[PDB]
Amino acid sequence: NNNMSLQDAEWYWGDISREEVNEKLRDTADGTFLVRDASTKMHGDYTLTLRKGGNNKLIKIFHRDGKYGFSDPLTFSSVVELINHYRNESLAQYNPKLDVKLLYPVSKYQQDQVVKEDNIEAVGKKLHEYNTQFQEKSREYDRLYEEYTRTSQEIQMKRTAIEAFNETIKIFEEQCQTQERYSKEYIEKFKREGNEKEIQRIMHNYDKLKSRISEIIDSRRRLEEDLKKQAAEYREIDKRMNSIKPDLIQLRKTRDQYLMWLTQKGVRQKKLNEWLGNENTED
Amino acid sequence: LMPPRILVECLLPNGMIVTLECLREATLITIKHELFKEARKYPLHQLLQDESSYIFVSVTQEAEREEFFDETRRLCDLRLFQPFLKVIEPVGNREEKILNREIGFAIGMPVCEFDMVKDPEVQDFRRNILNVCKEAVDLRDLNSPHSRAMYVYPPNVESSPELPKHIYNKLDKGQIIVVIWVIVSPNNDKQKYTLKINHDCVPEQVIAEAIRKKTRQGKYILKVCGCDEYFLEKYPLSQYKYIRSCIMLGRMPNLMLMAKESLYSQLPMDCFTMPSYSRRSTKSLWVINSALRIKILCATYVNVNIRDIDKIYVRTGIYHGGEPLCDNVNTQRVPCSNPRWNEWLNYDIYIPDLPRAARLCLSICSVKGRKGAKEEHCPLAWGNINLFDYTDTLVSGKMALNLWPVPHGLEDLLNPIGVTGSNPNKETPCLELEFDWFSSVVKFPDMSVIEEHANWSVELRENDKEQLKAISTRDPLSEITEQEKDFLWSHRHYCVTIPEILPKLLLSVKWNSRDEVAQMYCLVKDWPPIKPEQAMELLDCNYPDPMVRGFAVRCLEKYLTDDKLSQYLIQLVQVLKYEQYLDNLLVRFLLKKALTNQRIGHFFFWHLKSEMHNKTVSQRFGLLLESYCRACGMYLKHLNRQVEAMEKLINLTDILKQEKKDETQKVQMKFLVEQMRRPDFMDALQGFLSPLNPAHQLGNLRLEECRIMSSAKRPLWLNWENPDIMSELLFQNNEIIFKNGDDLRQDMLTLQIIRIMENIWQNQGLDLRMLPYGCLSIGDCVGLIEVVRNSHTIMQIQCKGGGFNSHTLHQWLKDKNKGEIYDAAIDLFTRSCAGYCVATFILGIGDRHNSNIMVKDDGQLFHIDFGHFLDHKKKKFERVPFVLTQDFLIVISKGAQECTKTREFERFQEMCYKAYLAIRQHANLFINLFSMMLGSGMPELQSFDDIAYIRKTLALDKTEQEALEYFMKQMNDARHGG
Repeated sequence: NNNMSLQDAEWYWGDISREEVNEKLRDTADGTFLVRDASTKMHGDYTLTLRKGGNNKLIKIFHRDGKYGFSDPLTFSSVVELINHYRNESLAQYNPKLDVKLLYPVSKYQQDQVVKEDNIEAVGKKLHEYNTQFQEKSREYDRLYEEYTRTSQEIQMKRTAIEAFNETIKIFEEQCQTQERYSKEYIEKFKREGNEKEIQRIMHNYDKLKSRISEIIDSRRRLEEDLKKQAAEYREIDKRMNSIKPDLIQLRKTRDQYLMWLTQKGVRQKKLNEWLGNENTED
Repeated sequence: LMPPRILVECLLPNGMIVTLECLREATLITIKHELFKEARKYPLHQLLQDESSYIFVSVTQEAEREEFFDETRRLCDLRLFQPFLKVIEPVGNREEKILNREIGFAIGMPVCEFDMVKDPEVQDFRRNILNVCKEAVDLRDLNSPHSRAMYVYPPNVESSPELPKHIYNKLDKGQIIVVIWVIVSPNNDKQKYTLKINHDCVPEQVIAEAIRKKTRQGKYILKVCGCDEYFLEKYPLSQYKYIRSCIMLGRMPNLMLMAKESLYSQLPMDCFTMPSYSRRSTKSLWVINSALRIKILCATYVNVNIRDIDKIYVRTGIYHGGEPLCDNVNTQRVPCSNPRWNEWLNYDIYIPDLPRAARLCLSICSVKGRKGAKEEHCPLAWGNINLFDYTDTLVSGKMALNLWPVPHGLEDLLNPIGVTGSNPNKETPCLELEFDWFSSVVKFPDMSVIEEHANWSVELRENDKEQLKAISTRDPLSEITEQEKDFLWSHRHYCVTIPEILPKLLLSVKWNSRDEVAQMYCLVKDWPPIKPEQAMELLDCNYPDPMVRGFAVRCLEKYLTDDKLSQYLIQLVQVLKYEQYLDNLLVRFLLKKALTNQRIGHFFFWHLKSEMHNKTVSQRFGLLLESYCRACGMYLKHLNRQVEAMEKLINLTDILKQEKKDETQKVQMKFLVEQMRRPDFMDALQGFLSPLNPAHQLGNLRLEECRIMSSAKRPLWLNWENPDIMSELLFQNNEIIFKNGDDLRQDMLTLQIIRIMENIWQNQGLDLRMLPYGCLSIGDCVGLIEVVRNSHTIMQIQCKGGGFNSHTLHQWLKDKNKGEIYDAAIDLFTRSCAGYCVATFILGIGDRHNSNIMVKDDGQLFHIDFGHFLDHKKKKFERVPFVLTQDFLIVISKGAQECTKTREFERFQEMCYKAYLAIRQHANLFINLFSMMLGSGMPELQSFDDIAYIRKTLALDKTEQEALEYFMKQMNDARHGG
C-alpha cells in the first residue's frame, strides 16, 4: 500500500552502480525510474534516476529528522510514499521544466520469474551449457571479424591495383595514339620513297605495342573479376556477422541472468568463480 | 621490388617502343642515357631530341602517375607498378615535384589525392594552414641563426626551476659537481675539467668558470656527452632534465664545449615555399520559427540475412556531445528485403534553439526476435552529420552518407563518439537523406547578436560557498544531480570567483535553450583563465562548443610549457578527432608549437602517422601531416630516412612471420642474417635518428648481436652503435626491440601515466623509482620497444646459475651488490616495489607472471608488457589487486625469515600509503587523460564506464580515511601471509 517495506518496493534495487543503472535504463521511454542506494554510501541519500528528454536525469532525496523529500522543506514520511505520490502526480510543481510522471518502474521480480529451473543443480548445469555456447559464439565472432578485416584489406589493395592498371592503360593508349599520329606521315613518306625495311620495323614495333596492351587488358580484367569475387565474399561475411551478433548478445544476457540468479541464493562466490569458466570471460 | 633482371619498356615521345635490359640498382639518368643511346638504331630518331630536354614518367604501386624530376634516385626505390617508363616533356616544377614526392613518402600516401578531393572545407583548410606555417617560419627566422638553433635543438628544461628538497639535500652545499670536456685539439684528444658550481648557475656562468679553470662574447656552447642535447637558452643549470636526472640518480654529469660557429655552420638553411594551391539572402538562425524535420529515404546496400532478421530500421537523434538535445526518433516502414522509408521525421527541438555544435547521429538497426515480449535491436551501420558546416550554415537540401561498420563491442544503437562524415569507401550502406529548405541560407548568428540576446533575457554566507567548493573539488565524472545543476546555473554569476568550476557549470547549462547558452557564452567570454591541466578538460568530447574549446585553447596558449606539451601530446593529438571541423584553434596551436620545436615536431609526426591506417580520421591526419612536412624544414629528410628504415623492418617481420611460421629458429636466423647483409637494407638501416628519441643516433648495425627472441611474436632484437665521438660516457651501443603484431598503444598510455605519477610523487616529496621506458607506435600492430640494459626477469634469475627457493632473487642481488652498496640496492628495490604496487593496483594491470617483470643490477625492478591497462579484460568498475610475492617480501625484509615482523615492512607500507594518497589527490588529471584517450580506438575504454574503474580503484566515492582503510585491507588480503 502507501507505506510498506522499501526492500519489498519493486522500484528499489539496492547497491547497484550508476553504470548498471544506465545499462538498465538504456533506450527506454520517458518516465522510467528506479531507486538505488547512493554511490557515496551516506545513509539517507537515495538517488532517483528518471529518464526525461532521453537523458538519465538524477534527482537526490534529502533525508532529515525521519522524513524524506526532494528539497526543503521535507513533507513526506518515506521513500515509498514519495515514489507513490510522484507516480500519481507529475513533477512539474517541483521543477517547472521537469513535466513528467514516474510511469514505468523497473522491477527486479520480472527477472526473478523469467529464469526457469530454479533448483541449484539445474541452474548450474544450464550456466555451464550456456557458457560453453557463449564461448563458441564469441570465438566464431572473433574469427569472423578477423576474416572481415582481412577481406577489407584485400579489397582496398586490389582497388588500388585496378586503379593503377587503369592509369597504365591510359598512358599506353596516349602513347599509341601519338605513335599512329607520327607513323601515318612517316609511313606515307617512306612509301613515297619506296623502301620496306623501316616499314616492317615500324609495323613490328606497333604489333609488339598492341600485344603488350592486350596483355595488360587481360591482366586488368582478371584482377577486376577477382575483385568482384572478393566483394561477394566480403558481403557474405558481413551478412554472417550481422546474423551472428544478436545470438551472441542473447547468450551473454541469459548467461548473466543465470549467474545473478545463482548468486542470489546464498551459495559461495568462490564456487561461482570456479564453476563459471575460471577464465578471461567477462562474466 | 624488382630483384631479378628487368626488361623495361620505353615509351618514347614519337611513339617508339624498345625494351632495354638493366640491373635493379640502375639510376634514372643512366637509364635515360642508355635509352637515347638505343633509340638511334631504331627508326623515327630524327624527331628525337636531346636527353636534357626530356624527363621520365610512370605509375607507382600507389596508383598515381609521378613525373620523375629526380634522376639520381635508383630504379628499385621508384616502386613502379609495371616495368615501363615513358618519356615526356617537363611540365611541372623541379623543387615543387621533388618536395611533393618527399612529403608523400613521409606521409604514406600521395600528395595528389588532396588535390583530387574537391571538398571546399578541405581546400580552405589547405589554403589557410599556410598562414600558420608562414608565421612559424618567420618566428624561426627571427634571430639568425640562434633562433634556428633553438628550433632544431630545443632546451630540455623542466617547468620547475626549484628542486624538491629530497634531492636538493643530495647536493653538497647546493653545489653541483660537473665534468667539462674540451676536445679542441689537433687530434681528437679528450681532456676533462671537473667543475663544482652552484645549481642556479646559467650556461654563461658555467662557461666562464670552465674558461677560468682552463686558465685562459662567448663563442662556445655546452653539449651533453653522448647525445644531441644542447644547453642554449640561459636557464638555471639544475632546470635541465638530464642534469636533474643526474642529481636524482647520483650520477656524474658530463658536458663538452662546441664552438658556436661550428654548430651554426652545421645547421642547414631551411626554406619554405608556398605550394601551388596557395595561388589557386542569408538570415540568422534565430529568425527561423519551426521544429527540426529530417527525411530518410533508403539504404542502398544492407548486408542482412533474410531468414534470420525480418525488419530493419534506422534510429536517429540530435546530439550535443554525448547528451541528446531531444528524444530519439525511429523509423519503421519496410522489412529487410526492400529497404526504403521515405518518412519525414520530426524532432521536438526548435530550429532557433539549435546549438552551434549540434549533430545528427544515425544508425541502421535490425530488430530480431520480434516474437515474444523482448525486442532486440542490433545496429548494422552508423553515421553522423554535423548539422552546422564550417561556414556556420545549417545543412540544407538533399544529402547522402555512406555508413561505417559498428565498432567491436559497441552495443548501443547510436554512436555519437564517432567522427562526423561519410565513409570514403563506396561499397558500404549509403543512406540518402533530406533537410528542409527555408528559402534562404540558415546561418548561426554572430557574437554581437549572441551578446544582445545574453544578459537581456534576465557555508551560506551570501551563497552556499561550501557546496560550491565541494562540487569544484569533485572530479569531473562524478554524478551531478538536477538540484546541483540548478544551483550552479542559478549561482553562475558568482562562479567566476571559483574559476575551477567552469566544467561543472558547463554541464549545468541546458544546451537546448538559446537563452541559457547565450548567458553561458557571455560568462565564458569574461571568464578568468585557469590551470592548463584543467583547461585540457574542456577539449574532450563532452564539451563540443566552439567557445568552450577556444577558451581551453587560449588557456593552453597562456600556460602550457613545452615539457608539459610533450607529456600531453598523445592526448592533445587524440582530441583532434573530437573536433567537428578541419581548421580550428586547437590544430592551429598544435601546429604552431610543432613548427617551433623539433622534438614536438618529431612526436607530432609519428603520432599522426601512427594512425594513417584508420580511415576514420585518415584524411584529416594526412592533410595535417602534409602541412607539417611542408613547413618542417630540413627534418623532412631525417623523417624520410626513419620511414624507410621502418618500412624495411615491417617487410622483414612480415616475411619472417607469415610465409615461414613453420620454419625453425635456426633457419629463420639464417634468412634474417642474409637479408640484413643485403646491401640496400644495410644502407637504409644505417645512420638515422632514432624515433624513440631524436637525439639518440643509430649507427652501424651489429649483425652478430641482432637476433629474434623466443617470444611467441618473434620480435627483432636490433643492435645499433653510437656514432657520437664520446659514446663511451653514456652508452656504446643501442639495442631496440622491433615489435610487429601487438598493439603498443595501451603500453604507451600506461607509461605516460607512470611517468606522470613519478612527477607527482617527486614533487610531493617521495622517492619511488619507476622506468617509463620508451615505446612508440609507428602504424598498425607495429612499434618500437627500447631495451633496458642489465635487466633480467625473475624467470631468468631462477634459471641462471644451474639455478625453487624464493631466496634466489635475494641471493642474486646480494652477489651483484656488496659492501655499502647493498643498503642502497635494497632501498631502491623497496621504493620501486612501492611504486609498482601502487601503480598496478590503481590502473588495474592484469596478471603479472615472472616473465614480464625484471630486476636490474643495482636492485631496481620494473614491469614489462602491460597489455591491458584496466581490468576490463575481466570487468569494469572482487577486482584485480596488486601482487607482492614471497621473494619480494624476503628481499625487502633483507632475507629475514619473518618478513612481516621487520621494520622495513611497515616502512614500505607507509610509502605505499603516501603514494596512494598523492595519486588520489591528483586523480582529476588522470581522469581527464583517460577520458581524452576515448577516441584512440583501443579495445578498453570506448565510452566512460571503463574509465570509471579508476574511480573504483582510487575510491573517489568514499572519503580519504575510508579510502585509506580500503587500500590497507586490499594490501592485507593481497599477500594473505605470502
